[PDB]
Amino acid sequence: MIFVNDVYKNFGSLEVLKGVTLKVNKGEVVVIIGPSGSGKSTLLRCINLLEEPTKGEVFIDGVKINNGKVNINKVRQKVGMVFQHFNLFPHLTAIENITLAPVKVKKMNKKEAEELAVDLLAKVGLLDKKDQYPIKLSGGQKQRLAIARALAMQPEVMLFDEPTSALDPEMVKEVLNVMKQLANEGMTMVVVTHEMGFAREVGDRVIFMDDGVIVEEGTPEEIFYRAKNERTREFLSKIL
Amino acid sequence: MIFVNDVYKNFGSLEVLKGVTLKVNKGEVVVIIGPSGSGKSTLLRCINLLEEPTKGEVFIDGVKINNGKVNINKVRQKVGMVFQHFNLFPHLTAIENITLAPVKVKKMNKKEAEELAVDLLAKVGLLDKKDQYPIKLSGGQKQRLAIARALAMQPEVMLFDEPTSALDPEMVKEVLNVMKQLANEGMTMVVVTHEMGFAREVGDRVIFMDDGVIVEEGTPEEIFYRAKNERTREFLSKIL
Amino acid sequence: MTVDFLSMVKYTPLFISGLIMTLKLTFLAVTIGVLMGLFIALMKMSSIKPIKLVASSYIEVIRGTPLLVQLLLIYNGLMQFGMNIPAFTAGVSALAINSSAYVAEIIRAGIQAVDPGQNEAARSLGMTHAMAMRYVIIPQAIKNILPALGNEFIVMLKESAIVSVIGFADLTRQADIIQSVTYRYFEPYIIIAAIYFVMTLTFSKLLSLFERRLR
Amino acid sequence: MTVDFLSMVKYTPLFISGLIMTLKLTFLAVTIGVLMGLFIALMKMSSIKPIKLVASSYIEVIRGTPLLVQLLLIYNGLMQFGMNIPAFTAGVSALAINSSAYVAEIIRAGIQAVDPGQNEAARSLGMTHAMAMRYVIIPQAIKNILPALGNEFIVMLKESAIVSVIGFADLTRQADIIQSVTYRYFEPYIIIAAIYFVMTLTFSKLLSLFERRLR
Ligand SMILES: NC(=[NH2+])NCCC[C@H](N)C(=O)O
Ligand SMILES: NC(=[NH2+])NCCC[C@H](N)C(=O)O
Repeated sequence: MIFVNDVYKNFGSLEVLKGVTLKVNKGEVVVIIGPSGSGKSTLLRCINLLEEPTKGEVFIDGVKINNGKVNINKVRQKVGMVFQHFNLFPHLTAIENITLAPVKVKKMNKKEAEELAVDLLAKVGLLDKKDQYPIKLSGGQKQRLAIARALAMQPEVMLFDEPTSALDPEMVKEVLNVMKQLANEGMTMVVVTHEMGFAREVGDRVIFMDDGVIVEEGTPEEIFYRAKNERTREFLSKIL
Repeated sequence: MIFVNDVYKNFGSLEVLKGVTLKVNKGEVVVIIGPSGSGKSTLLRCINLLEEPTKGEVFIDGVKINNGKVNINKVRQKVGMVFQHFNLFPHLTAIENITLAPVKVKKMNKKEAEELAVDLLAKVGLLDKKDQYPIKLSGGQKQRLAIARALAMQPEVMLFDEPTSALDPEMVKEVLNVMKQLANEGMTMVVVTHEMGFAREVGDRVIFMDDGVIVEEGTPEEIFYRAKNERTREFLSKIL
Repeated sequence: MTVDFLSMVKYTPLFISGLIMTLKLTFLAVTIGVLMGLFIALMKMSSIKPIKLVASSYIEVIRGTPLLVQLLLIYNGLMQFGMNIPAFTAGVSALAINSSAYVAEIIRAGIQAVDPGQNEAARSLGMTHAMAMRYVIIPQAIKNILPALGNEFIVMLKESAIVSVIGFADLTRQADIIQSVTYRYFEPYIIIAAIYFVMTLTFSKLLSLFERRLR
Repeated sequence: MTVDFLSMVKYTPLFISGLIMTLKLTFLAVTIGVLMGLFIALMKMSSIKPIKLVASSYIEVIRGTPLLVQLLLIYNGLMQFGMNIPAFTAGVSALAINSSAYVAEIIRAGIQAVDPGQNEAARSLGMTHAMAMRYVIIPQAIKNILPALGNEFIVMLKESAIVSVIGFADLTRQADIIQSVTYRYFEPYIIIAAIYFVMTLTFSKLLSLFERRLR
C-alpha cells in the first residue's frame, strides 16, 4: 500500500532526508515524531508527491508514482492530506468546501455529494456550520472541516501533517478526537505530530526521526517506555 | 508594587478588557491563564504601558503611570518584558544586545557592562554565543538571550508574554528552566503561559481569565484540582 | 505681469474639454491594455517555450523603456514609411501597449500572491492543475488583481499627459491653447495640476471603497 | 524610405552624448531628491501640526500630479515673471522636486516596515523614543530604504526622457537631431529605446546584487 524506498531529499545544500524507508499497510496508524529538522514532514509529503525525492522511489498500491509514468491526480485521489495550517478554500462555504472535489473530480451528482457532505459535517460536529464561510470558524472548526473535506473523497489512507500544532491549546482535543475516531474505524493513517498522547492512545507504530533519518521505531509503548537508542531517550526527555 | 485597578481596554468596537483588577506583591510568581480572547496578554501589557487602559488606572510602586504625569522610561526600567516572538535586535550581536540599554540608559561603562553581560550569558547558558548574531540562534537560545537582556537592566519585576508558545517542543524546557531559576531566586514574575507545569512547579497564584474578565483565582492546586467556576472547569477540561 | 486667475474663468470650457479627453484617452487605453495584458500573461504561462520567450521579452522591453520613446516611435518613427497616424490613435496605441505589459505583470503577481497552500490542498484532493486554477486559485487571484488594475488606471491618468507633446487636445495641452491668447502659462498650469490632483484623490478614495468591498 | 541602421553608425557620438546627459540629469535630480526627500520626511514626523500638514500636502500634490505639468509649470509658467530658466536647470528642479516626494514616502514606508516589536523591546528596556530610534529602528529601516532608493533612480532614468520636450539634449532628444540630417525617426528611436533597455537591465542587476550583499 505505501512504500517509500530509501529516498533522499535536498533543497539545494540543505539535505532534509538522507535515506529514508517507510512501509505502511492497510489499517495501521503510524506516528512520526522528532525535533525540527528531523525531516518528518518532508517524508510525509513525499507519500502523495507534494515533495519529490531527489533519489529513491515511492510506490502506492504497488505502482511507482515518481517516474512520470502515472496519473498523479488519481494517485492523490486515494491518498488524503490534512494540513497544519488548514488549507480551506475561503471563497467557498463549508459544504461547498466538502463537495467541490467529489463533484468536479469523481463527477458525483450534486444531491449525492450534498448528502455525503451533510453526513460528514454531522460526523465531525459541524452540521450547524454548513453554510458558513471559513472566516467565521475557529481553528478547531477549520481543521475538522478540512478533515471532512478530505474524507469526502473517501481515501484509502489519510496523511496528517501536524494537524493541531497551529491550534490554541483549548482547541487541540476536539481535533484529536476526530482523528482517534478515524483510527477506531480502521482508517489507514500516517500522522506527523507533537501530541504523544494520541500516539499512545491509538498509534500502532511510532517512528522517531532525527537529522533526516529514522533512528528508531517500535510500538508506542516500546518507544515511550523502553527506547533503546540514546537520541530517542534524549528527545523524549525534553519533550515528555 | 503592581496595582492594576478596574481597567477596561478597547480596540475600536472590540472590547478586550472589561474591568480587571490585579495586585502583585514583591516576590510573587503570578501565572495568568485562559483561552484566546481572554485578554490575558493585554492585561500583561498594561503593567508596563505597552498598552494603554481606556478606563481605570495602573500604579507601580504606589504611583499612577497612566496619567501622563510621569517619566515612563524610568517606569519601564523597573518592569522587564519578555516577548512571545523574541524581539532580538538583529543588527546587534548577543553581548551587544545585552549591553545596549545599560550603557545607553544607565550610563554604565563598556567594561562593567560587558562583565555584566558575560555573567548573564553564563547564567542562561549562552557564553559560547556572545559574539553571534541572532539569526544564528535556535528558538530556545533566542528566548534565553532575550531573558539575559532584560535581566541586564535589573528590573524589580519580570513580565512574560507567552515566552515558550513560539518554540519547538524540544525547546520549551530550557526556557522554562531559566524562568523557574528566576522564581527560585525570589524574582517577582507575572507570566502568561500555556505551560501549566511551570505554574504547578513554581507559581504562587493562578489567574483564570475568560472573555476579558478574571473569572477565578487561587493557588495552583486550588485552580487545578478544585476549580469552583464552570468556565474554569470547561477550559481546564480542554487544556489539561 | 502678476498673477490673475480670474481671467481664466472664461476658458472653463477648454479645461473641461481637455479633462474629458484625458479620461477618454486613459479609459480606452487602459481597457485595451487590460485585454492585451491578459493575453500576454496567458501567453507567458504557455508550455510552448518560444512563446513564453516572446511574452517575457515584450514585457521586459515595454517596462524597461520610457513611455515617451514608445509614443514618438509610433508617431514619428512610422512617418518615414508613408504612415501618418493621428495624434489620438498614436497616444491610445502607445498607452495601451505600455499598460498591456504592466497589466501582464500585475496578473502574474496576483496569481503568485495566493497562498500555495490553496493549490496544494486543491491537488491533494485529486484536482488537476486545470481544475485547481479554475475553481480555487483564479477566483482568489482576481481579488488580488482588481485593486491593482484600479490603481493602474489612476497612474495612467497622470501618464496620459504625455500625449500633450504630440499635440493631442488633452488636459495639459489646454495650457498651450490658453496662453496663445493670454500670454499666460502659470495660471493655466496651476489649474491643470489642480484638476489632475482632484482626479487622483477622487479615484483613490473611490478605490479604497472597493478594496474594502472585496476583502 | 526603408530601414537603414548603418546610416545611424555615423551618429554614434550623438547617441553617446545623449546618454551621458540622461545619466547626469538623473543622478543630480535623484541626489537632490534624496536630500530633499529626507528633510520633507522629517517635517512630517514633526509634532508641530502645521509643519506635518505642509509636508503631507507637498508630498500628496507632487505625487498626485503629473511630472510633465511640473516640468512645464517651472519652464513655461515662470517666463511671464521675467524668469527665463535654462532647460537643464528646469529639468533638474522638476525631477528633484518630483523625486523628493516619492523619496520621503520611501523613507516613511521603510520605517513603518521594521517590525514594531523592535520598538516595543527597545522602549521596554527603559529607552526613550529618541534612543530607540537611533540605535534600533533607523539602522534597520536603512536596509529597507536603500534598495528602494536604488530603484527610484532606475525609474527616474526612464522618467528623465521627458526633458526632451523642453529642448534639453538628453538621449531622447538625439532622435530629433538625427532625423534633421537623415529624415529618419524610426531607427534612431529603436536605438535610443535599446540604450534605455540596456541601462535599465544593467542598473537592475546591479541593484539585485546589492540586496543580496545586504541579506
Ligand atoms: N503602464 C504604466 N504604469 N507605465 C508606467 C510608465 C513609467 C514611466 N513613465 C516610463 O515611461 O517608463
Ligand atoms: N520620482 C518618481 N518615481 N516619480 C514617478 C512619476 C510617475 C509618473 N511618470 C508621473 O508623472 O506622475
